[PDB]
Amino acid sequence: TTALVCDNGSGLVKAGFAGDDAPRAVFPSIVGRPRHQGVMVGMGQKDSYVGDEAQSKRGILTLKYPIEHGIITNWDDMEKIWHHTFYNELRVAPEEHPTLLTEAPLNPKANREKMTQIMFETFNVPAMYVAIQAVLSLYASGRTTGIVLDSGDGVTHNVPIYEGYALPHAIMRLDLAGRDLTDYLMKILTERGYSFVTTAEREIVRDIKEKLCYVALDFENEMATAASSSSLEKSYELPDGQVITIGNERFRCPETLFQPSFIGMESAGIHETTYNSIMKCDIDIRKDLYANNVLSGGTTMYPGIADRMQKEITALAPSTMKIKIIAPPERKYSVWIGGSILASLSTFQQMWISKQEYDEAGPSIVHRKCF
Amino acid sequence: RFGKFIRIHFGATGKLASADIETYLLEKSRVIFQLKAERDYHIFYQILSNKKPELLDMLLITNNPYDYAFISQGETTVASIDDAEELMATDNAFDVLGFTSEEKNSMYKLTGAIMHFGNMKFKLKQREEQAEPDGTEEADKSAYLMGLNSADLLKGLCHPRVKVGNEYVTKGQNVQQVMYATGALAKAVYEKMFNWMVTRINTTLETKQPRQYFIGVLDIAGFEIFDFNSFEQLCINFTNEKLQQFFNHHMFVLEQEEYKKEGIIDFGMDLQACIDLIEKPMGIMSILEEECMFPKATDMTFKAKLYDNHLGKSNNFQKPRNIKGRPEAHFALIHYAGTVDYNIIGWLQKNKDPLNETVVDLYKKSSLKLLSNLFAKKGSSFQTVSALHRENLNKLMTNLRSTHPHFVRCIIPNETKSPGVIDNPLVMHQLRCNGVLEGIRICRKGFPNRILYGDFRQRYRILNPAAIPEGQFIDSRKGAEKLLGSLDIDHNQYKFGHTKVFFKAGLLGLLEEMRDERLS
Amino acid sequence: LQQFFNHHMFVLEQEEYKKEGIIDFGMDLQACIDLIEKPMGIMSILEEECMFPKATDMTFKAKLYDNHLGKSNNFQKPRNIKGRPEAHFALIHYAGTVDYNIIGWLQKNKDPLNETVVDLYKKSSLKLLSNLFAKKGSSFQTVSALHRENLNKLMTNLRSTHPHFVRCIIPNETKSPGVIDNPLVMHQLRCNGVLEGIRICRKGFPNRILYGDFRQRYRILN
Ligand SMILES: Nc1ncnc2c1ncn2[C@@H]1O[C@H](COP(=O)(O)OP(=O)(O)O)[C@@H](O)[C@H]1O
Ligand SMILES: [Mg+2]
Repeated sequence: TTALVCDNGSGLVKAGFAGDDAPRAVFPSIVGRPRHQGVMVGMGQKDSYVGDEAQSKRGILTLKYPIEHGIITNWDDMEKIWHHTFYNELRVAPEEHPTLLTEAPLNPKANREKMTQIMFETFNVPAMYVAIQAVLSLYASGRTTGIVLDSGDGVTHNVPIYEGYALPHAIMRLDLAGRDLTDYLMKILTERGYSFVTTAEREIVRDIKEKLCYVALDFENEMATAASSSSLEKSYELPDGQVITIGNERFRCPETLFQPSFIGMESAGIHETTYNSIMKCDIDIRKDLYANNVLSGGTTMYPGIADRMQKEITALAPSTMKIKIIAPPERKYSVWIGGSILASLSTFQQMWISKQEYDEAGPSIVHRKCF
Repeated sequence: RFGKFIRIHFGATGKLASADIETYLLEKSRVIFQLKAERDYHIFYQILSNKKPELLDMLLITNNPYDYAFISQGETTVASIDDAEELMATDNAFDVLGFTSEEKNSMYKLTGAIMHFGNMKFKLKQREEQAEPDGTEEADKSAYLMGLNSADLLKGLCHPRVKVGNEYVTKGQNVQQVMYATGALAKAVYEKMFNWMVTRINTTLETKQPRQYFIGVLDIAGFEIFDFNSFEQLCINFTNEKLQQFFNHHMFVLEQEEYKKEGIIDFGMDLQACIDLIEKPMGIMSILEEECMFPKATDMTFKAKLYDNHLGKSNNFQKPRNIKGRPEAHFALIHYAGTVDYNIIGWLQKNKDPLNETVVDLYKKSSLKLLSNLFAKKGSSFQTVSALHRENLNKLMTNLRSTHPHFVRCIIPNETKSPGVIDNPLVMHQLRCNGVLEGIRICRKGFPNRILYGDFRQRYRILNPAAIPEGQFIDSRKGAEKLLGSLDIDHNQYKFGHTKVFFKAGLLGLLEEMRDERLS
Repeated sequence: LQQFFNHHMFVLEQEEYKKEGIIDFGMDLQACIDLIEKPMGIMSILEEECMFPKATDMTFKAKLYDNHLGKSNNFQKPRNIKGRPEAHFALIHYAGTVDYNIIGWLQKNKDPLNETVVDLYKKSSLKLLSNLFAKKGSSFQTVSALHRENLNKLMTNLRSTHPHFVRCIIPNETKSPGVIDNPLVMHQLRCNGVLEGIRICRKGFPNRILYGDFRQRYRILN
């Protein structure tokens, strides 16, 4: 048989078979109810638009994300996301297919257990597994060691692994991620004059975020440049017209990753929670972690975050120590691709939570010897 | 290295119609990885020969097997073979056959197109991982030889573009994965070219008579046991292992048919465990396949994992004894030939077949034969020589389970084409390597002594007769029951039937030790 | 036509059973016709599906699944066995589960009779002048609608008569002696409706034996 390496995601959902390069089904995890009435009779529109079908009908929908910050907050939506994932995007019944889910570190126990209940009871998967979203991005990156920075769309967690042993205590989890950056770019495009309050244009400004934004190498020098020069004023075409010219709001959205004091987050940036995650480890394995710092996640695909990250983490580390960042150009899907390595291993066959192993011990089987 | 399969197709009532060939298991690693006591396929050596200078001007070849990286890991040449004789074979077969004259240029274009792949450096970028070719002289010569573009080949090898959802994204690579790509494309295009050539010869060999119900004849390499059993040798050994597995079941159905006619565990199980060690998941081919997928798994880690999974867990798997100064032995499998060691070192490099997809697209775009040659998914980036060995061997099996075998063995006397100076180590070794001693010993577990009742009375009534000679006055079943009722032989030694009587291996010499007491 | 057979058997079997003193069978077929003939049925949904501005065949299957998946017992999801190309909905007729392919029904359903070209057909000097010589559907009359009307006219022609059925089957592909291939006869057993009239009489009493016939042969029993 073949195992499906699913990925719940937080703004995109990717699902493909174990044994592929890239996932066969990548779409945003949205569920839209239609707000307006519909005067045309006999149209037969559904009560719930899910997935990429709801990305083409955005101006009529109330788009909702069932995964706010890692956690699933509405399970009746997430069941529709999975049902649309298996039946429409992949067109395979999960009765004869194992399923690899990927859940972030430090989630609630009830989230992982409830996810296992929804997989075994409703979909009747024969054997599913729940794997940690930062370790798979260490499989795909081809490193046995090194702190990995999985800055997802939903949540940003800085897991260290040395010689295949993850360090549980040093794992740092930060709520600030791509969703909150998109909310901050909604906050600072109002500073220019372009209002975005409706969630349907949440997908518009995020697309701005995909194209225009970049992590600047310095901040006060680039704020000294964009306030006087006009070389950074880059325009963008909305889907109706009224092209907008973003100047200093371009490198100011992704800087909130490195200055969480912009949005009132107490913590340090992910250039220092990486350093506090390395200093939390023992003082002899740090040398491989400073060399093997991995970046993954969609939020890490800004142009120039690998140089600003290296500049700040070099400014915090001892200067006699080599700093290297392994960031292959598939940063976004690296959580999936190692999953396609994970379920394809023959030694992983013992790791599946079987249904016979499930029904004997209920939903709390996930935190036992099988993970 | 490969297997032949010549179907002489017939008509409806046994009239010779046609013939076709479909060759199996052309060895990819043989193209790329050559042992120093081994050689490549002959075509590269033919072009390296000065027999035809127009190919040497044509293919930009430096007249030297030692120079090229594919042809220097192994042996350049040995005795009793001549490279110009090899080209003398190929230009004779290439001058006249069913094809046209341009493909004679094209096959050589593809072989010399393989040759310029591996010499490329693919230097790592500074403070990066993506391997950039800066030494681009030899892959430029390749791109002139194939017909591909010069820059597009280098960008495609350096940055393979894949399809995610709807939109393409590129990945990077490191120097290692791009070396496995530039070997993997060469072994893939060589095996697909050779299978293509088998179809091109098939176009000549097929005649328009109605082809029905073939009596086809397969040839294959022998189950060979060297001092350097490697994954190449595993690709021979498990193939002939599965063929022997078909023999054991095929003997068992026939022996079952005679024993059910006469009224008197399966033998394939005797081999099955070894295939259980090799074919099944959590088996040595599977552990070798998944061992590649890890980030930092070397061959020492692979042997550590095999010892973790199978040392004592499976009865076939056992630690290798090294006798007489073998160089190194890492695990031993007692096959049907016996304890057979293996060498782990270098299996992870030769197992890989990452088919670089965008370079296959550029292979399609090039104006050559290759446009016609290279025209739930599985393993776009992780497909291995063991996996295609598994699939091709299963396809040969399901081709073979639809037929009815008639085995032929064939052995060499010794090194010299000679009169009776046969050297018994060679015949004793090819006794076990051909599986002959296995079918010798499988029939011994039943009753091989198949003697007819009147045949037991015309020859072995002399052993313990009555006071009267033979005469043919008692029915031969009772005429042998009269014999065995006075031979002082217990019931567990023989089994009585209807048409014949059978005896255990070790009784028709007991039918003469007391007969020589009668003939004393 | 099979619906006319079930009622026509039921009146005759009713006549013998009322002579001897001993649900209708057409209802056994009626639900399928209920799925097809009645409004909010598959022919009606196919007819009104054309009238929408942007209704493709995928929208039509979405509407059929909206209206009849579970609502009607005949309508059911199509299983695909043995590599059929594509199956979009299945109706268990009297022959059993019968799949269908939606794709392209909206193009072939339409019959917009262009009126001024029919006027020019009248004006032309040919046979067509004699051929083509509350209103309904000037621009929207469909093949399903004229099928419905012609089938109803054949029905009211047929309800004014008294049937006497003849079945007729082919042995196999070859005009041949006794090499009859049983898949063909088992398939045309159900496709001709023969197995239906076989099984409809089984729900009553088919064993019609006379008393003296029960005594000349089966008094031997006891
Ligand atoms: N090329 C890009 N440049 C900048 N930001 C990007 C880019 N691609 C994606 N993003 C941002 O990253 C997020 C999507 O990344 P992804 O890793 O798929 O998230 P998730 O893992 O939660 O699905 C979005 O918020 C998106 O705006
Ligand atoms: Mg992610």
